[PDB]
Amino acid sequence: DLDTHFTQYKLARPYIADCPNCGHSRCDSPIAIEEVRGDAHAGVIRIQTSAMFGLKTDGVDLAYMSFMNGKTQKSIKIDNLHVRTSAPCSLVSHHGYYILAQCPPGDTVTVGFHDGPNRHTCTVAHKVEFRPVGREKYRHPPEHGVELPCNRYTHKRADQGHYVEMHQPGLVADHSLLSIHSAKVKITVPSGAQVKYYCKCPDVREGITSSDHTTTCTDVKQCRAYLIDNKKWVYNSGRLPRGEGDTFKGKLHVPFVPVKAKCIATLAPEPLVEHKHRTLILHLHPDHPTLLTTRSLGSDANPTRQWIERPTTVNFTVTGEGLEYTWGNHPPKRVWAQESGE
Amino acid sequence: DLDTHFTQYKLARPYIADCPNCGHSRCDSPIAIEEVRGDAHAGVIRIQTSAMFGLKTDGVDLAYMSFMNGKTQKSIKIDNLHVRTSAPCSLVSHHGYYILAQCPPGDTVTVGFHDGPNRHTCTVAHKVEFRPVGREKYRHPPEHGVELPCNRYTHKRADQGHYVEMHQPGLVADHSLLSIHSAKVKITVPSGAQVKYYCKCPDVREGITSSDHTTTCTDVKQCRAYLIDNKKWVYNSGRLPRGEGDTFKGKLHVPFVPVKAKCIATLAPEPLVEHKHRTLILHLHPDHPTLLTTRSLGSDANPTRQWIERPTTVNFTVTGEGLEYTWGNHPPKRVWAQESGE
Amino acid sequence: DLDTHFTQYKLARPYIADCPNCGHSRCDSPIAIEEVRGDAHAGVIRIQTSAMFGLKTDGVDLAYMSFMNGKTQKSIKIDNLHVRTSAPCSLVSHHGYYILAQCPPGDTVTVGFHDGPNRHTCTVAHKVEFRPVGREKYRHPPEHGVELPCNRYTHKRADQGHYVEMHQPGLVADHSLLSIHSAKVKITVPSGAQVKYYCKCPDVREGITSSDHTTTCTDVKQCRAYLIDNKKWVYNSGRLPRGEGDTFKGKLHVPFVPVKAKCIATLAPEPLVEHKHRTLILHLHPDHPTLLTTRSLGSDANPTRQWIERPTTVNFTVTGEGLEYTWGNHPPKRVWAQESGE
Amino acid sequence: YKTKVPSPVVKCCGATQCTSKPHPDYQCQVFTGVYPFMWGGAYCFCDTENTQMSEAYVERSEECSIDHAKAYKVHTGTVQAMVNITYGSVSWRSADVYVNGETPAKIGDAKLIIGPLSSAWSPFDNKVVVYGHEVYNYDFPEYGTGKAGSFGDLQSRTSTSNDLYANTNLKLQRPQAGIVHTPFTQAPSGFERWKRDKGA
Repeated sequence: DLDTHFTQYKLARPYIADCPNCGHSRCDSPIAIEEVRGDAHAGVIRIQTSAMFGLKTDGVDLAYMSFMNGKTQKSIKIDNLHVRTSAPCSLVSHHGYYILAQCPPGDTVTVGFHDGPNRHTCTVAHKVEFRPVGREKYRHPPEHGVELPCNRYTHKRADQGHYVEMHQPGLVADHSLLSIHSAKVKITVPSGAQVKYYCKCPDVREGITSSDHTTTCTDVKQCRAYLIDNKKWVYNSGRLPRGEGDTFKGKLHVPFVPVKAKCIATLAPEPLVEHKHRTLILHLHPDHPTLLTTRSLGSDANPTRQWIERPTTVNFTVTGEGLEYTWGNHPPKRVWAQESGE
Repeated sequence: DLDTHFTQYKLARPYIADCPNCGHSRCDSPIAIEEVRGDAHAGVIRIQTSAMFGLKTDGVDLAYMSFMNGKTQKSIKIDNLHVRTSAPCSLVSHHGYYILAQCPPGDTVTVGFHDGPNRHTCTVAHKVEFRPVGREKYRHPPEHGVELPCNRYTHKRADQGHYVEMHQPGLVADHSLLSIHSAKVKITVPSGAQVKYYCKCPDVREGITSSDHTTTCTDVKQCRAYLIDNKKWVYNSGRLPRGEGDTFKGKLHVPFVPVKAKCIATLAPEPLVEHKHRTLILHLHPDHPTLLTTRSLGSDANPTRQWIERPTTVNFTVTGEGLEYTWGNHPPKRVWAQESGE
Repeated sequence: DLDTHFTQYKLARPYIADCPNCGHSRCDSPIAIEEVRGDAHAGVIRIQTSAMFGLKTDGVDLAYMSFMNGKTQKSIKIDNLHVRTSAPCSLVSHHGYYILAQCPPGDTVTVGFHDGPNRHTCTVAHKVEFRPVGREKYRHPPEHGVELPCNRYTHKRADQGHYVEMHQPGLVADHSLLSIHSAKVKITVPSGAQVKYYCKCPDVREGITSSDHTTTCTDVKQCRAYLIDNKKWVYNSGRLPRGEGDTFKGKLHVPFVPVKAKCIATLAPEPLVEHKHRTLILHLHPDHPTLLTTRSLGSDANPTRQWIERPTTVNFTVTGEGLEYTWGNHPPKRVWAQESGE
Repeated sequence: YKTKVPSPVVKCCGATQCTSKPHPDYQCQVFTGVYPFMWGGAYCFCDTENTQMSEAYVERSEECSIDHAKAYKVHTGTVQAMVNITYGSVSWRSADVYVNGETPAKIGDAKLIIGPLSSAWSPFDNKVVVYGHEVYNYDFPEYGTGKAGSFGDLQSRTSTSNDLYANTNLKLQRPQAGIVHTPFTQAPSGFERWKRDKGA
């Protein structure tokens, strides 16, 4: 059932916005990255391109690829997507404007497909990290260890847990329109779309027309090449110009809700328990920085906290009634230290 | 002479195991990475894929590429291998299951080729570093500097210095076998291979057969789709199920022995020697963290050690008989400081 | 006007030198990297390849690609250039031997195109950083913030602000010449070029000739395969052998002059001003390490400096007459703190 | 938070006065002096009368529903227990009980009255923050007040509550060099910190 979210698919178009460091510098990429969310734990980021990949223009195959080239879409194959950061990421799934991808940490986020003639990427700043949930501060999820309640995004699309406003596009520039009528500047239209037109000189002042000419002005560089083409709504990017007329409809879901997955998760190597008189020597040797902590169960709590990444023999003045001990997200231990001094 | 290690080539197959974070999550990649060894110095790691690239199935061209697709190999071209880490690595050479590649440091290791229809990579955790041998703590090998005895792996294959056990595979699952005989679950065979079969119900209990049917059970999901196909041995991966019958033969070499290459290696910029009365002021200015150290040659040694990465004017109370001075792996200097106080 | 620097184009050739870690090790790449300059601020490095890309051999299209293959050029398309560092860089522009590219920081620099049959890259060590100009120590240029006078290289070529000496090449080896005349070692010539020849034995001692034979010696490995081919000058690389004859002419400009561009530049988030009695509490929360500093305007200056990257509530004993306050390259503030103790 | 920016207005020749919409922390600031490059170079033909009205409000993340700290004013209440008694020859009752010293629980056959205990130390403090499973006896500032960057920059009564308090110090800045975008200058949340500069 890839055919349950024609809310977005039929009605939304691949938006195009201003990528900030688009290979060279600020281009206008269709895959302009907004709303980077390195807020989960599972090595995953949910991203929004302004491009709406997924099904085609019409009806088929999530795994195809529709961005904007020109005023027009290009609903073709996804062949060579690349999200990346400090390292190349791993795609997880796309739906709508939105992609989920398993990334490592990275100061930035750097996205891009390959149309085939050109690289045509888009890149952005965003502070990314991946702490796993647990008192172990890994840099990456392992193959083993305990499972425990992480925060993470779904693989799936059949999703309604939230919805973001997606009303119309405003106009857009297209000076490919403003040709010349052999002495006058000549506007045309896409398909009968609504072209909003006048020039610095006095001539036609609104523009809701088929292909007009321009009686007064001559220069292409002093005219209103506009495309009110609101047959398909958009995401309400900050890098969108408002459609000044109205808040049109187009409430549209988000696929990648943050969910309470139990990540395959961390585990720190077991401790070396060593006895002394009402005292735990613990030669200790972790894999990664591990937050150890305890609770001397007297009404005097006297707890301790310390991230341990360097192997360290530590000590704990255990009392008569007991202490507990938390080697990372490994479960909490407990200890009777009554006498040992005879 | 690429034709001197048919020990492995003829007799070993491209093993398939469970990659831990195979793009999405734990897949079963043929290039499942075990035994990462970032233990040398030369920017190099020796890796074992479970896949046996090298010659083809039969006899030709190390630079071809045989992994497992299905129960079957696919002995084709190596076209687009990618080992990588924090950055993309550089291949050095492959032989057998095993590849050598020049990598930078990286928290992880991340491997993958491109079959052509799919990326089909495999990735793993492993703490990697590259200290060069020397009192300079670079991050990378330079173009120049002194040569000195590093540890490093070879380019070559004509290698016997060690050998790892490589006995049979255990069985493997293949539920493509367990079709349906229009009401009964229907097993088949690869080529007359040995299929080990029964279902939760009571029917045929061993399975050493051609294509059988199943009288009793019906569901594919309650039957033993097994492939005892021990015509070619494997690497004894931890991610292998034991061949329960026996420790078959198949002692098989390792190509990439660690050898005593003299790496092109480090060198720290020369010091600025400055005289004082029985005292060396040394304005100093390295490229990278350099372990400086000395030996006041009296029977009172009074040595000093300090990694220097930040440029620092230091001091050394030289005695009457002498001191020596070690600006990184630059050779040790020596100094007469008799009087200068007249 | 790409046709205003035939100083270099007509008269200089794509030089070939010894790359230091050319994929495997020290090759001789035409794109051998000298003079890395990570000395500007704008994420940019100016590089010199020994290869002279730009126009072709003759007259057309900066965006084509002429390196040396053989003794010969190969003036073809630029299709798949890659400068890179810790991450892949962004090209800015090429002119002559020289390329400008927007890079991130990196311990090294790593360059390479793709001829099409081979990767054929070149790599080098060079300490790179990009501080933006400002009291903010970013790692990367943002989209917004104040503009202020950075140092940076141009996009353009119409440039004369400096010129580097570019006189002739010395000879080069080419043992493809030294064939065998069925018993004698046989030298040939490119196009009538000047081949400088003799062998360890006694035979022809200079060599300024067409295709000669060798009466005396026989082995290719004891002869002078040389190419005095000084019809086109070169860059005076350190990895060039001197043309022993003379300092020929060939003074040739540099395109990428460092210029006083105002980079789109940094800005740190505004402070939280909090009043106290002759005291500024300032809860503060930057994006990146920000050098804060002040000047108590008494003739007692009593200034302060501290890079702040961690959010910190700070304090400043303001005096009666005033203090000033510099939240990064955000403009300097000023403050009247007269009484508040009533 | 999530600075879910509504898409700015761009009037091409003349001003567009903004109004203070009732969105939580509805930051909006008119801007002039643009020349917005949008896919065809600029599109508004003026050069200073080109106006750009940026607006941004604060909104609960999608994680707010699920990954969210949670404050409480905590009073004392009433303690419980699944007291087993493998009594006498009865040999079994595993019953849930109370502490208040007149409550029986006739589960099994015996009637049993417990407490009130003398040890009234509620380990919870008066004010508590709660997160998933890690409970913090934290003096959360309050609803309606939390300083931006500090804990509780976003303060929603519940997840459903459309109203909230968003002191995020959200300050829009003008977009650069005649290009369409929305500088939102903002403190990352006091929920972002409180997850890696927290207490135990």
